[PDB]
Amino acid sequence: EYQDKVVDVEVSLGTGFETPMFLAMHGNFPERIRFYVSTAGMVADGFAVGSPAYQFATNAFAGNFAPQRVAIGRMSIDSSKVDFTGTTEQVVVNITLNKVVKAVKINVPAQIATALADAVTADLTGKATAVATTYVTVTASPNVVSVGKGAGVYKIVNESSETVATVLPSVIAENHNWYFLATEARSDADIVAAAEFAKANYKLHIYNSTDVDAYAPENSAASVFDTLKSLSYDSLGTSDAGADVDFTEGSVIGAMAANDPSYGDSLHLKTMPGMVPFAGSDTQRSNAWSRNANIYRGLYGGGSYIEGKTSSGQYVDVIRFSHWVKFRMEESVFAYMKRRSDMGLSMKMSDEDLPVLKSVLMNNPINIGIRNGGILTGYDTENKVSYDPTIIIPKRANIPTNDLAARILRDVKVELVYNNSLHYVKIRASVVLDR
Amino acid sequence: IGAMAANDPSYGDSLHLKTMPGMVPFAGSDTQRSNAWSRNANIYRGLYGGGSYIEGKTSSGQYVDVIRFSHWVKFRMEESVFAYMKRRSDMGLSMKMSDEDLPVLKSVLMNNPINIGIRNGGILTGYDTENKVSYDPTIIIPKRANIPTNDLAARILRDVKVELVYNNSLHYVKIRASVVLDR
Amino acid sequence: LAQWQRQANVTGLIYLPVQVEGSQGLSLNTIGWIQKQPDLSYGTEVGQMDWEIGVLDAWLSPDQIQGIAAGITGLLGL
Amino acid sequence: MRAMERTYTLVIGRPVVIGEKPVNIEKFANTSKGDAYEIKDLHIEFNVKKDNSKEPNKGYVTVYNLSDEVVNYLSVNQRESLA
Amino acid sequence: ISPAQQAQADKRARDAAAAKRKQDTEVSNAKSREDIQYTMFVSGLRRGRLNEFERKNRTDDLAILFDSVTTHTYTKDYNKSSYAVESKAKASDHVTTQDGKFTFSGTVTDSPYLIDPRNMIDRDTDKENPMLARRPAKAIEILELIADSHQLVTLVTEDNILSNYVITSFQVDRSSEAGSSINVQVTLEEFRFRTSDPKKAKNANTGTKQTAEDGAVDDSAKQKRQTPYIGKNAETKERWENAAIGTTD
Amino acid sequence: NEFERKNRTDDLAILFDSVTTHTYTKDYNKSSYAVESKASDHVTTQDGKFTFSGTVTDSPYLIDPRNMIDRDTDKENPMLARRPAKAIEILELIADSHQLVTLVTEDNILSNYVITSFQVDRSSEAGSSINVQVTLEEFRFKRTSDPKKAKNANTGTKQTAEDGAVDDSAKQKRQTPYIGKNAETKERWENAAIGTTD
Amino acid sequence: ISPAQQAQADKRARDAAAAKRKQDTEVSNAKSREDIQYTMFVSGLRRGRLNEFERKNRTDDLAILFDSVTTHTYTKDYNKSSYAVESKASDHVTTQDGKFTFSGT
Amino acid sequence: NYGLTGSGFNLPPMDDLVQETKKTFKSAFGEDFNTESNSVADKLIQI
Amino acid sequence: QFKDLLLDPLTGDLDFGTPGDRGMRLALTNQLSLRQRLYLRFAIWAGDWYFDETFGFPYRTFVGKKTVKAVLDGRIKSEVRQEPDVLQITDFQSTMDVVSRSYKCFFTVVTAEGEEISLAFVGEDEYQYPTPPESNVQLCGDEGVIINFKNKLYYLINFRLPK
Repeated sequence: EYQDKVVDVEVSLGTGFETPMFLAMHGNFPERIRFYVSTAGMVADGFAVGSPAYQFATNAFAGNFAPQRVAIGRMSIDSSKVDFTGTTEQVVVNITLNKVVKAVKINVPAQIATALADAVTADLTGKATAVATTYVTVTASPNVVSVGKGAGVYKIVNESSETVATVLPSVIAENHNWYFLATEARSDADIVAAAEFAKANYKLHIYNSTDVDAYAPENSAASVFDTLKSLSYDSLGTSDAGADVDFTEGSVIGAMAANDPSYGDSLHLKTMPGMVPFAGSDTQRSNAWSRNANIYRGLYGGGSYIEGKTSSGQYVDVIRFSHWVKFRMEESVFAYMKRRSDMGLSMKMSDEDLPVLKSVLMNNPINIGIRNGGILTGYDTENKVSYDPTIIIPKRANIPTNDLAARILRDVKVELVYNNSLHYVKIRASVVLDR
Repeated sequence: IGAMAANDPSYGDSLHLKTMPGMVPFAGSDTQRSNAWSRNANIYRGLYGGGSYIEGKTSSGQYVDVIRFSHWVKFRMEESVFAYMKRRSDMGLSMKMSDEDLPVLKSVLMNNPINIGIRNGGILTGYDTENKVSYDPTIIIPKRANIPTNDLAARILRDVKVELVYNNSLHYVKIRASVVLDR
Repeated sequence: LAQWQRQANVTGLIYLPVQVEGSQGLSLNTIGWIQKQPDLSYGTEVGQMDWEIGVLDAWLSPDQIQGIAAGITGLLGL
Repeated sequence: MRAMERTYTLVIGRPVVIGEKPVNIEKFANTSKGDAYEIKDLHIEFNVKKDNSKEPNKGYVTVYNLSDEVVNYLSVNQRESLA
Repeated sequence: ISPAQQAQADKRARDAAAAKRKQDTEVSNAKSREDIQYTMFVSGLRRGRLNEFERKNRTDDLAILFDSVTTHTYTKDYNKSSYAVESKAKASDHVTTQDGKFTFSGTVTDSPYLIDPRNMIDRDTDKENPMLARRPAKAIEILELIADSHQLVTLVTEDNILSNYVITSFQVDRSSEAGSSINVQVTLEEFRFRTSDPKKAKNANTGTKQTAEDGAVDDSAKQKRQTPYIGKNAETKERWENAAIGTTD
Repeated sequence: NEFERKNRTDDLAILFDSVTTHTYTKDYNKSSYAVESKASDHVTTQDGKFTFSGTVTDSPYLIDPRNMIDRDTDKENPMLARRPAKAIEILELIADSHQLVTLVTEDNILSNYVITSFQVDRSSEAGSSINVQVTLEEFRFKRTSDPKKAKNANTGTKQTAEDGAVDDSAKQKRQTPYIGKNAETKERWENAAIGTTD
Repeated sequence: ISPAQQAQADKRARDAAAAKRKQDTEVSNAKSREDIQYTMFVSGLRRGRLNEFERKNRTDDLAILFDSVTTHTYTKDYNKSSYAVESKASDHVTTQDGKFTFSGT
Repeated sequence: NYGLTGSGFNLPPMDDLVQETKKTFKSAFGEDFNTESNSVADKLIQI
Repeated sequence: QFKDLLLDPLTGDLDFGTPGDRGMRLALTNQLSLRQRLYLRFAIWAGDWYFDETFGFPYRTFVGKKTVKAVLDGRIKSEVRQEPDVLQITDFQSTMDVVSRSYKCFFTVVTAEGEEISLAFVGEDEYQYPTPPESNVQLCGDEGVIINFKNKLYYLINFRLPK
């Protein structure tokens, strides 16, 4: 195009893997998924300050390893509630028609509950409705309405007729460049359904639960964590009082996103901004530990996470590594087959071409792992075994004739050893004196 | 003409921003200049703290410095081959279409026109990382087993092919930045 | 190899994988590069060109040979 | 383009004679021949101290490889005070 | 000479002067940032010392890696005094320790094998087009900035870790023997030795102080003009300062 | 990109037939006594040095005329042009006049460098050519001028300036006769108001 | 600047200062006790020097052995007046301190 | 100093006026105000 | 924290503000100050500003000449780091088109935010000097002491009875 300057300078702002997806309840756009780079964009989309999605996004962008670009899922709303089962100024924020920012105010729970409903009616009342029942329900008419917490102790509780188990198959179709999965419903049925979906699609599930049963005595299995443990599901659960209201899921995601899985970076002692220390006693913490329910603890002169143990039992950093190995090994072999088949020289099961896979696999996935410290190497003095990766390929004299008809190669095997981090240290000493 | 004359065509010297004494700046507005640009009608413009030409685009569309280079290649390639044929024919040993003497043209053409182009920066050379092709000049000559008998009667050699890549100058630059702050 | 050498000189990428699968013998698997171009010699017979390819690691691996893990633990020493 | 190089000049004049009016060393620069003995391009080392006290300010100088004529002119006037 | 030649003379002054401004200001920026530390990984990276290379964030803790380090050496020295006795022999007296010196040699190649982005040299190097990234050049303007700004370098060697070392000299040789690379040698020596809480601060000293040079009374000495006031709250100030402070006259 | 900027009258450029090695080095020094403690000011910077070796041959391979060595060299008979003698004549003049040379190198560009020594020899081997070595060091350099840029200056004590009508008397030179372009107006006033040196 | 850097410059000063407290302290106590006696065994060992090697305990008479010693040299020096003596005046000579050096691995 | 004095009429250079007015601007908005090279206020004041 | 007149990022003129609050503004946030400090530094061609011959960027060296992309990027990336408050440069996508002969690069810069040291020169004050009493309240007491006690008694009577 015609350029009217020899130089044009614009000074402006703004602009396993990183991007998380937060499955929220709202109607601010028709699509099922949208990407954002800052909380500012979500405000322009009619997200009220204090709203569930807003809390997650602001928490995720504040971490030391914040993701580059978050994603918001959409599940329909039918009604929303404001619960006042605790009170002292109880400012609330409402946005209607995408522009009407009416920050309702009230001061001093039925009185406040009814008082808040009365204040809303005093408004634009021609576009939204309110009614007290302790809690007060707020309903839109065909108008985008957003309700969020401004102050006080109340907590927002959105409700929807749609079910998470059915929406997730929908969001994936639109786009799938997202790895972390988080949900707002946080009911026992909703959480479990989300956990099962993450398995078949190889996604990492995260959830914070306010259940008091989390740190109940170990013999008592009543919390969600017990159900997932029984089903052997991998989902990074944890217990926090701010799990609602603030949706601290973003804080945890904020510590892992901008960090390549090949480094094997443990999540043991990292600090999560936004979270609040766990105040339970020593016995309670031991109980929760048996549950695989991680806790954020205020440590000696500080506060930090405790352990990245998933519900099944394996440390989280292992799970990301295992997924990262799956993805890269799959793309690397495919990327080579295309080249051969695109030159007319497609690969053949001739036993003279199969061995080439030794170099292809050792090249992209394996070596990159060693240079980053993810994969161990060397020798063991007590087990007397070496840690070097090994690869074995079957010869044409073993492939059953059934496979040759279907042109399938199976039973290839690979071996790896993972580099384990350090979590605890326990000194022991004894001051004996000479005689 | 005063800005291009005393300048060998092999250097590929662009005429983009040179200053022309005597001319007066074009006073039209921004919209007018955009209109004239679509016409391939170059304008002398008074620039930031100065005045200079804008672009050497001919009526067809190609930049002017290319056209001089293309003509300069035509002339030198033509004289160089002829200047060699005379020598052979003037020693009694005139060139023959024997397929044992044709290949010599590899050295004659690479000698006078092509190499002088590379030493002056006119012709590119090297390799390309995304197209995966090289920029080295290539020359292809047909063998006696392909020349039709009609040409042998007329003693004509045709269908020789040569390849070159031109070194493009720079005309515009457009910066883009964004001052993001840590959190 | 000649085209690869020219390309490597022009751009800079010189490292490519090298694998040799021996028969009833030791094998190799590492990353190599082109060291020295051989010398042509047009004569009466058909000539021979010898390419020197340098390799990063040159430790030969028993791999295909079986019964090596057990044998290694058998050796005594102090 | 040049560098930043040093330069200097040294002048020798007639003997100083005190009279009945203020003495100005300026007017004694010219020699009987007119122009004075000027020395420009010869390695010179000098040290000149100055102060605010009774004693006069004194300075020391050294010159290498002077022409015989100039040295002869100073062999004479050894009883006198050249400016 | 000619009037046109005056323009040519002016170019020399500007371009030559502008060159030192870029170098001088950049050096001035160093020695002003105190939250920056430079570390050089001579060796040991692949044996144990990998733990320290992970702690550096490319923003305030920076690591210097070299494509190859041919040799490194460490030599401490001591001095011994000696006095003579009437027995036609010599005795000894106290001794002293003379700091310590470290040197090493390395090479930076224009065809790297291990391009790790965490290394501060490879901040902008292109992954797929290394030779055009000008690695050999990119190392000189960063090594020179460290030395001429008098940074206190920390060396992470395989044998031990050294701190408070100051660079003294370095070399860069593009000999025809190798080409496409630079041979680098460096030497270092041990430089052995406001804000903040009032509790920890102790009695300081500043010596004799003259009139402040940023306000009036210096103008009367420098023979300049007093700055007029900005009017706000007039008739309240002027009555008081004019009576309690007066004017410098 | 910058070699083509050099013209043949102001920005002269020099190219050697071959350069074998060039080295660049800087030095620093520090106090050898333990400091009192941060007292990081106990260090000084020296001038960087640059040296290289080259050669000039009677049988050049590239005779690009932009090089100032090849100002007027014959195209077909390079050895009769006596190129090595052309280079030396240029080299001594640059060093003798103390020019602030600019070096364009592989990696960086250096400016304000002066030549302190060079060597030339013609050994039995490599006949018909000369080996050349050069050494350079940094220069920490610090009228018709715009009055807006002028600054108060000084010249110390001054005496009678130049051989004038009064300085001539001091040296006993005879007064310069006045050219009689006009001797009617100034004469009555010149002697009455300015007088004569006597 | 920002307070985030002030919380970073302190770390740079604190950790660096901690290094002297480690190295500087160890030498102080090492000089505050004269009981310990260090010894070095350069060659010698197998030619009957084992008689005294076994005397060394692990607390007071510490011993050091290198994996290999290639060469060791011992030398003494003397000096005399360079002017003719007055004559016997054999006192015109002095003894210097003997030097010892070796290389090991 | 440079205006009317007891010994006739004097002339000020440019730099003294520049420094005086820059000091005035500094006083207007505190010691933190920028007035060199890159400031729009600098380009206005010098012109 | 360098203060200066605010330049509109959208038009390049001074940011006089919206039609409802037209006026003049100073650049206060470090982000805004650094934006214009880079903009002016890159927009002024080297040597074209009188009173300072050394300021600006030398575009004439590259524009109109056959130049190497790698050399230009170094100079572009170097001018940025002349500011003393630049933390780092994140990414740099330098691309060149040979057909149109245009060059266009992208990159971002990260800078922190500081404190205000003193508010004396800007607007407001942070202290809360007391308010003089009214009428005979000081010498005889205040009625609020009765109102608060009455309210406490009423609320306590409210508390005990279950509700």
